[PDB]
Amino acid sequence: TRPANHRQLTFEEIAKSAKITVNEVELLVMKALSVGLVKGSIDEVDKRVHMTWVQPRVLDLQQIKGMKDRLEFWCTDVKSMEMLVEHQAHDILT
Amino acid sequence: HNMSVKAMRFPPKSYNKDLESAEERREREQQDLEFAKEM
Amino acid sequence: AVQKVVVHPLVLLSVVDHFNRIGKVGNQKRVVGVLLGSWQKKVLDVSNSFAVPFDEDDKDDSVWFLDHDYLENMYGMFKKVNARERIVGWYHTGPKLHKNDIAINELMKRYCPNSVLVIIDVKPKDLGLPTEAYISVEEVHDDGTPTSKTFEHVTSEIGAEEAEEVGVEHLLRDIKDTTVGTLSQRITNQVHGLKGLNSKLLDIRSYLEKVATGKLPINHQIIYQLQDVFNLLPDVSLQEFVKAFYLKTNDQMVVVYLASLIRSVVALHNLINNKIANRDAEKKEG
Amino acid sequence: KQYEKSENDLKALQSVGQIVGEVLKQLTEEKFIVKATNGPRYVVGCRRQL
Amino acid sequence: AVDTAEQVYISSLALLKMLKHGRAGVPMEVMGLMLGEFVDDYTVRVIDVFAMPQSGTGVSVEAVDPVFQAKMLDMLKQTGRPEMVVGWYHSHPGFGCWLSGVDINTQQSFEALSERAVAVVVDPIQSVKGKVVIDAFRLINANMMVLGHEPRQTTSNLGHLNKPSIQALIHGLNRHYYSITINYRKNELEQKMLLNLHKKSWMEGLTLQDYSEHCKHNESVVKEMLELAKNYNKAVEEEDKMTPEQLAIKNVGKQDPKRHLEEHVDVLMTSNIVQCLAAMLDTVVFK
Amino acid sequence: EFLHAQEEVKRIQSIPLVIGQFLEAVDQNTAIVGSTTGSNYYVRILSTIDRELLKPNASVALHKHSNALVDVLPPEADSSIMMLTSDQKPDVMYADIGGMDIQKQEVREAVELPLTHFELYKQIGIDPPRGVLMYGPPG
Amino acid sequence: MVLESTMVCVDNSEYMRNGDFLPTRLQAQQDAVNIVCHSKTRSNPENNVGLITLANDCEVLTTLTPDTGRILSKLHTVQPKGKITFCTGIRVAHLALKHRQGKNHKMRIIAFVGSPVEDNEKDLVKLAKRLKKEKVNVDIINFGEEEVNTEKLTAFVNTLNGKDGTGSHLVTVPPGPSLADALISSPILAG
Ligand SMILES: [Zn+2]
Repeated sequence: TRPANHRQLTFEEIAKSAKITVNEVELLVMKALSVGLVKGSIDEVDKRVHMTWVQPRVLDLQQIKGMKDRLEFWCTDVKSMEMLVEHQAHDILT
Repeated sequence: HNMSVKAMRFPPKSYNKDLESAEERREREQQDLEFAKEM
Repeated sequence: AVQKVVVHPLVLLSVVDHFNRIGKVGNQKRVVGVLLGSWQKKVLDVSNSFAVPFDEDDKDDSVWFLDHDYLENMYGMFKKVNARERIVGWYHTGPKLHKNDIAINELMKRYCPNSVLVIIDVKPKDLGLPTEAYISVEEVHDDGTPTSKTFEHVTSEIGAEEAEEVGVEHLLRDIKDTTVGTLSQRITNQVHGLKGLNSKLLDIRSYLEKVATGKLPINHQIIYQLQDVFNLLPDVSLQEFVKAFYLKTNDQMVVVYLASLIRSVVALHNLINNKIANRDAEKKEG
Repeated sequence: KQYEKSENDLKALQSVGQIVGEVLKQLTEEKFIVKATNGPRYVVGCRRQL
Repeated sequence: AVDTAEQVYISSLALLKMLKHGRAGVPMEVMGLMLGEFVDDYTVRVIDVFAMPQSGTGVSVEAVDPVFQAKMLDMLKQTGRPEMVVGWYHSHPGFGCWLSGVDINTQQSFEALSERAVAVVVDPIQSVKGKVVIDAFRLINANMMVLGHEPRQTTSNLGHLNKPSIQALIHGLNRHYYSITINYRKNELEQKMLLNLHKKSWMEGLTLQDYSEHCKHNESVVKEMLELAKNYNKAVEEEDKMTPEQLAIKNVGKQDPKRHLEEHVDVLMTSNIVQCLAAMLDTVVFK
Repeated sequence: EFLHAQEEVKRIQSIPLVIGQFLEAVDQNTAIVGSTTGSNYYVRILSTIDRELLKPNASVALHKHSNALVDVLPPEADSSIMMLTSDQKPDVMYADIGGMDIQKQEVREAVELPLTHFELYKQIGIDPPRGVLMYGPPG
Repeated sequence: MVLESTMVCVDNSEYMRNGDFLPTRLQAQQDAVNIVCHSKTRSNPENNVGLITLANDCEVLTTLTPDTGRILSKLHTVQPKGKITFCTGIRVAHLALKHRQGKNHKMRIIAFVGSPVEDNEKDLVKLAKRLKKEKVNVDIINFGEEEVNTEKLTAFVNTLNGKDGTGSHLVTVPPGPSLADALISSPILAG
């Protein structure tokens, strides 16, 4: 759910959404890393974890609209940056 | 650098005759070559 | 098991001339032939080939024919003229992956264990390499059945040879974008490679043609990889990605400044070498 | 049998002799350097199967 | 009669067959057959070439197996299209181009069948890029040589254009045979599909080239470039001295800083700028 | 067009190559070799060779007929290749020789002590010896 | 001599599996093929004889060859356990006859059906009028057990020999397990 903006959650939030206490969530997430469904790092003092890689899931015909839209401007990024190469690098090789 | 390249175009002169090898030495090469093939 | 393949211009033309000598059929014919070669160090090689006679009718498009007498006699002749050369697989002319090429490979798997196919081009246009090779792989899964012999494209490239480079480069004499300074990188990959990423960008857009209108398989095995793409979007320009970038650009332009610094001194010394050639020639000759 | 035992000598009189040489070192895969029991040192290649 | 203006058209594939089979069996004079498309008294065309396996150990042009050229002649007959045996070849390895006394006899056996069989010499070893040395020949009549009659009746300024090699002039050349001019049949269709298909880098310039060791190698040139620049602080100081042609004959034992310097300047330049720009396209294209 | 003919010159350089030795040059781009056939010759060069890769007793390559310079060679010598160091030690220790302290310590000074501690011979400058002669009754 | 190319279509369908037909069904039809290829071979040497089948998998067990010893080796343990597919039999026959070294040769096929067929008579009348448009004479000989009073085959040969063709025949099976050589003694004498 969390975007690539942060995708960094806290043990207070784990204790909120899983309603399991503070001294069990570390064993839970280390078990998750030991299984390897998730790949991330553990900070203890700021009570946050930098979860990076998730186990991939399935989705319906609605999320392909969002992946379509994220594909969409990613096309014209390549168009827009490549047009500088074609325009400016034209006189080097015809 | 480029101005030291554009200003380096004032010495090029008197490059008149680019003789390949010769004419008479080419003819004697044809004569001695014809003798060596004749042998 | 197979790393990559090596394709020669001799076999590359050797499909095309046969395509011309069957070119009078006009209507429809794929050029199926026997691919010959070796493989060493798990690196596939293709050096020679020929083409088996082959016809196929559109109605009941599962009726194919390979003259195995033409296989055995001509391969016996090629073994006789070259015992080093042997079978390596097969090929077909490959516009768009014909259907009988699910069991052509099964028809002649008894010759080569990795009986490889090669898809070529007869109408040459792309922004890449129009050379293709799959491999036969069967893997029963939890979303189908048993017989799952699908084809998987092993990566491909045109390999060279010291024998053939002389005659091939004689057969150009036309245009050759050598003098590799920076321009060869700038054009073969900084211009060309971005348009290489254009088509691979565009291909999943062509798959995205199933939102409500396309074919029946929805997701299953297409979205873990794309989910890993958008998972694998790189880091934004805020965290430390800026700082090490200005660090190492800040180191690279030092060396660029050194080389550009010395180059002008070189040309200056040459200009001194030219004015000595001027001033002691104008008075001497007259 | 008289045509065969004499037919050995028909094609048997084509084998041209070979120079006895000695390998000095190897420059590249095809560049070899030798010297015969005669005189000067040469630069030479091999068959690609040997 | 012929007009010494024959102008053999050949191919694009047959030369590749000639260099491959002539190259893989290099020290033996290998050979084979030439299955072409025969045209008029003036020109002749040869589009296809199939080789022949050897007879035994020994450098020779040898013989033919008409069983093998029979079934091999009937092999592509049932699959592709029929053609006509227009000639043949052999392969001088490191020699040049002529007809040996062995070559002229098996030539003489082949002109007897068809008078326009072609003796073809390839030499794929004295060739580098713009060289093939495909000087194909054919016999001239020693009977007419005994007659003293000069043959071949030049009616066109097309024959005496190339100049013959002195080694062929040592051999038969103009006492037993004759030279033939050739060219190459090209199209559009093959030229593009070799041009776009020879050396295409896939996604290589969209990489970073060993990001620890790009700058480390950049050090690894500059470090000795310093002392080479000390040699450039050494070699200037013998100017206004003995006649710089003496500075040309004299610098044949020890290196000059000049050419060696401008080498490394170019190497560091093209080494750095490509990695610099290629490092920066990805920051825009990738998010 | 120039780059086509630029590579074209090396048809002479291909396989059937004979070996001489460089002796000296008359002038720019024309020199004198000593063939391994025994006889000396006045020969021509090939242009693309770096001329600063020559001038000692350079082993050079010669064309077998035209007899001109072709290519310079990496060095090469006869059967004494380096004493191959694996199955080549005479397996003898310093303790195997008893009662030779003066001569063993002295040749220790003579050979390998300049080989390692060269900068003391350079810095004090005592002209280290070039070669050594050793002799006596046999055994 | 006369230009033809003898192409037999063997029967490795599942309805030829037992040994009620004397020695073996396979051996009876096999030796029938042997003596008719002695007849066609010893009548005309310009004939290569290959064997194809009309089963589920219509394999070219023998590529079209002028020897029958390979035909012997393949018809030995030929494994006649397979579902009949005769509708692709016409395509796998005539397309192979278009693969031949000489189409100047007369297109002659014999076909062996010792099995109940599950074709459409519309399909074999499309292929039958196709053979009317392709000038091929086929004498289909029937073996084994079958749908007796052969279903769609009389309509097939009837829609084959029409329009002045009238030289093709249908040898239906006599349902007695006898020696099949006398059963095939008619087309070897007159096709
Ligand atoms: Zn020869």
